[PDB]
Amino acid sequence: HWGYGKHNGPEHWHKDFPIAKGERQSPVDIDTHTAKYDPSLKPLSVSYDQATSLRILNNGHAFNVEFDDSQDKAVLKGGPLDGTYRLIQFHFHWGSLDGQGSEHTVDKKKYAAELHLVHWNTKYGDFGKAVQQPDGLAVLGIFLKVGSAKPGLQKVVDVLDSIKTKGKSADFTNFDPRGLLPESLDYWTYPGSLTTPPLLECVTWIVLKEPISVSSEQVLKFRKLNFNGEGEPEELMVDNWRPAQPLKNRQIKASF
Ligand SMILES: NS(=O)(=O)c1ccc(S(=O)(=O)NCc2cccs2)s1
Ligand SMILES: [Hg+2]
Ligand SMILES: [Zn+2]
Repeated sequence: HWGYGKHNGPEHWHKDFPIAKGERQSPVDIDTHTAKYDPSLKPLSVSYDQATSLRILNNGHAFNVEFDDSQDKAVLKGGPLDGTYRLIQFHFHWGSLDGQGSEHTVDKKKYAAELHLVHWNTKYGDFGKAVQQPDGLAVLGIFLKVGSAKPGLQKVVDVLDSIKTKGKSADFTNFDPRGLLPESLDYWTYPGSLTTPPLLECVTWIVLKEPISVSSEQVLKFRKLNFNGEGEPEELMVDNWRPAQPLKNRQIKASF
């Protein structure tokens, strides 16, 4: 079924998921000169103080680090949001070369990878009811550029050998997601969708202005991962990013 190759990659997704062609799809190009600075946007409140990670899993499209979301332990509030959104997981999208890999672009510039911290609106009781709502999800997106090592990222990089193929998981407790944040929390925000099937239009995107840098050896490890399951022919998990979609009647507000 879907994936990222020539035969099953994003330009075919519309045949099984018609909403691919919809009105509020992500990612988009952020044109900085056309973004509306909006001084009513409150500051973001990221409270990742009591976050509990549980495991890391290769799901055949990316690796995800899952968090215990049965209590308000790691939450996002403020900014463009109303209500509290709980952290349930984070994943990355990366490229086969350092000059591509982000999903969102800034003035058409692509970064090496993009981190998504996925949150769901607690108003709706669980993630499953939240993906049935226009304001059910908030994804915090962070660009990664190649440069110095991000020390807080190393823990994730060392375990990737344990989960090389589709379906494997490892326990991954006590990981603190605060080590992945930039100094500045300035952002752009617009309404969009998930960037992989089912491509539901449930998401308030918050894309941070400031990138974090990781070294080439760190993003290099991402590329050694596999799309295939164990014992199937190896396909390297590289280029698992969707192309920018038409913004069509949406405006990107900027907090700066
Ligand atoms: N790239 S992204 O951040 O926009 C995401 C892609 C998929 C995401 S999900 O795993 O949280 N939901 C996928 C679903 C699972 C069950 C019902 S929909 S978040
Ligand atoms: Hg929705
Ligand atoms: Zn994503």
